[PDB]
Amino acid sequence: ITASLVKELRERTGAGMMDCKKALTEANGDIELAIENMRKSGAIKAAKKAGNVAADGVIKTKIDGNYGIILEVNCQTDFVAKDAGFQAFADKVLDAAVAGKITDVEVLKAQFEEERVALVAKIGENINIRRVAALEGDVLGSYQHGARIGVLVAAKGADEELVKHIAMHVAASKPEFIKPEDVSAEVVEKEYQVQLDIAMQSGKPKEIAEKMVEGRMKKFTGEVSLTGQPFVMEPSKTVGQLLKEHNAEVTGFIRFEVGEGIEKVETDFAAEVAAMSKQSKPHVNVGTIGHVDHGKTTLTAAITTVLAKTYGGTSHVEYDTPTRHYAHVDCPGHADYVKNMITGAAQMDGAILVVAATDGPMPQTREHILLGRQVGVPYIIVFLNKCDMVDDEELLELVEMEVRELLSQYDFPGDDTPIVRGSALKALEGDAEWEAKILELAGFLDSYIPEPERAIDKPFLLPIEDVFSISGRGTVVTGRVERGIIKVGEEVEIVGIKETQKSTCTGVEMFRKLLDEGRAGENVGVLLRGIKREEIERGQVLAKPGTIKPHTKFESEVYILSKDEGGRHTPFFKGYRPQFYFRTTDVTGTIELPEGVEMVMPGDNIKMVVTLIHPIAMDDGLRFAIREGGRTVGAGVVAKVLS
Amino acid sequence: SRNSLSAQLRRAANTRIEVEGNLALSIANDLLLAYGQSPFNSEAECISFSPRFDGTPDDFRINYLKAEIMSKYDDFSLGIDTEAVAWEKFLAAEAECALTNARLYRPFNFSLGESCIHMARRKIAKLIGDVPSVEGMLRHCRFSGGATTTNNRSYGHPSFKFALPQACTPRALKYVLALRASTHFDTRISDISPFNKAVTVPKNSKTDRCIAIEPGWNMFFQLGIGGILRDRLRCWGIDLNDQTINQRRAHEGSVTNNLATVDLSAASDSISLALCELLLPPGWFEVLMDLRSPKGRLPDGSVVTYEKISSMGNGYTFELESLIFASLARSVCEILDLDSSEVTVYGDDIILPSCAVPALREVFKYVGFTTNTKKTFSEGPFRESCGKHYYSGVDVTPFYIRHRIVSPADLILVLNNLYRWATIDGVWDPRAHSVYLKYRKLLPKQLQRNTIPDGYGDGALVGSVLINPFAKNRGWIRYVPVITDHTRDRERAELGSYLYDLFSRCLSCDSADLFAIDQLICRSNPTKISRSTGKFDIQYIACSSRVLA
Ligand SMILES: C[C@H](O)COCC(COC[C@@H](C)O)(COC[C@@H](C)O)COC[C@@H](C)O
Repeated sequence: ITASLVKELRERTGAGMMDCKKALTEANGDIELAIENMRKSGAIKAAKKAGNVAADGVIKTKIDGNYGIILEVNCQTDFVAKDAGFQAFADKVLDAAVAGKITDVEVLKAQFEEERVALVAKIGENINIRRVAALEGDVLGSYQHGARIGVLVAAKGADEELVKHIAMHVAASKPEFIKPEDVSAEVVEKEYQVQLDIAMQSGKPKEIAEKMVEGRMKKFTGEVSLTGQPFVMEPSKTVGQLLKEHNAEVTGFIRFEVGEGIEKVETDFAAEVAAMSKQSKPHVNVGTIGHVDHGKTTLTAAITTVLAKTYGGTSHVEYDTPTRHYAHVDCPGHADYVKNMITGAAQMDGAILVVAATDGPMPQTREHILLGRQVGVPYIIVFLNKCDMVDDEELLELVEMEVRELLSQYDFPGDDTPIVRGSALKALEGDAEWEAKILELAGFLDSYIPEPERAIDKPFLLPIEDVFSISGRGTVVTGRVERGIIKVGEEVEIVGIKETQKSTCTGVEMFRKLLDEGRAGENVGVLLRGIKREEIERGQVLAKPGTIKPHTKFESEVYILSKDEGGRHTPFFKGYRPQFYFRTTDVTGTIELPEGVEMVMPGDNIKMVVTLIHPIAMDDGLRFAIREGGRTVGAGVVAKVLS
Repeated sequence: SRNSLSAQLRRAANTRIEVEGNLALSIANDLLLAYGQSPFNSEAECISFSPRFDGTPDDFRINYLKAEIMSKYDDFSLGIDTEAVAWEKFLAAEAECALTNARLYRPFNFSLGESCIHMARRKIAKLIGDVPSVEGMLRHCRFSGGATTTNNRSYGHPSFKFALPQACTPRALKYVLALRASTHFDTRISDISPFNKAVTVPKNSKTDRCIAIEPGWNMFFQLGIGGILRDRLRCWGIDLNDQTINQRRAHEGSVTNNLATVDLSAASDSISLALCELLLPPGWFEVLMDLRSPKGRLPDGSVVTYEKISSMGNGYTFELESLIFASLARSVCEILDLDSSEVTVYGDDIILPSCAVPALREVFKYVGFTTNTKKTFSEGPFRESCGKHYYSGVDVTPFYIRHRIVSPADLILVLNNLYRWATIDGVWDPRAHSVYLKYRKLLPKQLQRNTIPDGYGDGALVGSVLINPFAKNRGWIRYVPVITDHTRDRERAELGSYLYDLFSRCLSCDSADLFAIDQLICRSNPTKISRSTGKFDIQYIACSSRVLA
């Protein structure tokens, strides 16, 4: 049983490293029997994962003429939902449902159970076909809002685009029924006999409560039915009114949303770490990413434990080395991390990719790495976990190399990536040989991730909040020094909104003292030579000359608040025109949506190309808010400067 | 030749509501009739009707609206001189403190009053320390936006307080001088005088309210004291920035009957010099004495030498009375073996266990406060605190018509208050609806249809924004026109504005997501001065419609 042979069975199988070593053992060096043994042992592997909650996955729709299918397939993480192999499975299932008009979920399940088991075998998450449904009508339309929401709509006397718009509406407004009358009339007469008790306790006349409940029940029934809902593309009119205008009729509709009605058992990363932990200067932000079973949480508890033991001391964890303070988050979800990054709730300086050496990279491991690329994480360090459960050291080298090449495929320095070979379990138990690996990993955090740049070390910048003309002295701007240092006698530029102007700092001032300089963090008045008050305005910045430029057009990564986060409750579309808040002021802009995106819902992550009415000092990384009349409804990060 | 909706709306907003008689009274009487209550026979009945604290909540809720709704109407013809009535009370209270000052500075005999003073003195000292700290004064001193002896309302903005030299009392001079020494900017004093200015503002139809307008530098330092007290009171579970605490405790008391709400009959003018000296550490008392105005000038030119420590317009009065009432209420609790954390205060508004009330009344008599038995509730189904009123858990907060209804904006305010009082979740009580629709007809046609959702002010009728023909969705944001006060720009004091800014920025279940986002927004706003002309304008604001069920 050579490492070379195990490798052979690996790329033929996709099964974990040790699974191959083992199966190549009880089958002798016979690769073919090994294939069969593992393929046979798949059933139990899938059976073991079967207890795992799986609330992620995809919705799929497909229309062929007047017959349409909508399908849900689940998994554990959105990383796996994005994976090509998972996607292939679901598309295959979907295609089979359409071709054989299969609407019985059990026939569907039973027909793909072998592939499912084989897919769970190599992906390592509990994957399941959940539900499947079909819809027919004169005209069929569909809308996918990413992977999460699928809609089928059947109509009559309506054209293709009308149906598409209705589907988009259904996706956003979730009607339960078509028309108010359709509401299970017996399910609301109990709620009307429940409601009028509530009302009739004030001692308020019989007639009053009944009459009020009746009126309440009427609009409650309106909002839950298509017909009664404000059309999302024109809220001043209901979908019912829209339909009459087109002499059309909605026949039926189906809305699936991934995970609908499945528990939703949230996780407390920090506490799970502390729990696990018990039974057993520069500030740097890091995060763990990797497969659900590969011990990210165990590793984190081992890190906190060993570092505390050795050095003494947004659900996050904290730990210190002699030279650094670390904040540590987990990255279980792609969309979730992207959103945290955009809003500034989270921001990695480095990532720790956790791979169990017992398996080696999973298929979704590229998705884990691709996330790093997408949010532009500068550095990735690898922790190879469960190394105590691996006998042959040359197999460890096999895994190492697989990881390095994956990293290089996505433009990380695979060949120069620090890779620690450790054991979170063994270190957490107290075996010193393994604790040494934890310390080694912390050594790499210290050495491989550069200390992020301090504001005081950046070129001078002060966002201008107000401008004054002091008789007998001259012009003064006020603000908080955002970065760098401004000294009396130095030249400055006034950047943004207007043509750039130049001036000279003739003084720096606080309420109690005149100063020679202003430094990052400090609130000050900066006196300027020559320039007049009416030549400056809020929204411009003071900067060291040449260090920042004004721009009108940029690419951005944007998060749109959900209703509950106090943002919008309706979607917007192509010509959305809100205010963009940069540092001290709102600026009006227009957006271009990405190719193929037509609707944006509250709670969405989305990239937009923004064009501002006038220029604004900015560079890559500048965060901004999106506003409607002073109310914040979104947040953005400038990703690339354009025109 | 251009009647845009915007011009049409402005024209409508600038008309007068034309009606015979007292419109306010007519609205209230139609409302009573619709609920099956007898109408007000005369203007005199409006202000002298008492409700009965029994019946179903429905019965009580309208009955209480009846007792309150015209309680504060300021345009009756009853010949009541509400200013003279106020000055009468003002002299009486001052005479009251005179007696208190003498009795309290006057020599085994045993007493609840003295015992509570002894206990409160010790507890206040642990809470607030020996003397106001430099750090606290540095953090909390500031100018307000109100009038001072040198600045009338139109010059009330803080920028004008730095721009114009303010007055100060003799004892406050050294504070100003210490301020002056600490900065290169110059701080000017207009005059040194021991007088504040006493005046009346409206309260209800029977009487005005007396207040004082302080010398501006005194105020500047009073606010420092006020700020420090507000911080320290948090250690007694009292948050003077949050009225909802008392509101909830009132509701609770109306259900459990274990909490009492106690109203103090404008005893914000009965806090005697003597009581403060007995309760406060000497370092604090000296400072309070330094910063108060010892004398007042009345509107008629006569002067007063104050027996009370200070009055409503002083920048530490609200906090000082909170401290004083709280400390006494908490000592009464200790004396009775009640938990003193059962005590909450918000200025005049006191909440404590119903069992403590009789003892509290005795202590209050002894320290020169006069408890209003009619507005004190320690049994029965009714409680009231901090603007909220409850009857057996039911919100029965009334609304008030304060002024002659003249313009469409006045009528819209009244109709919107009716809406908020008479709806549940946007659904009308049919009894009130009929009155609402009737009086809505008095509005110019366009303003009858121009609706906004609740929570957007009163520049338009609260209703459904999606049926508003004047609302316009532009770039996926809906904009709605609302009525505003028409204004004209004034020039700001340039140096005064600069000092205000420089002084302010140098004096210094949330999700992590919207917390970092909030950090983005700069909270300072440039000084901008306006004068309102009395006419009305129209402004488009961004609106979100009510959410679906
Ligand atoms: C000079 C200054 O920066 C520090 O103290 C000033 C002062 C602090 O309050 C002390 C308190 C009343 O016990 C008043 O001190 C004057 C006394 C000693 O008569 C007030 O500080 C607030 C200003 C400076 O914004």
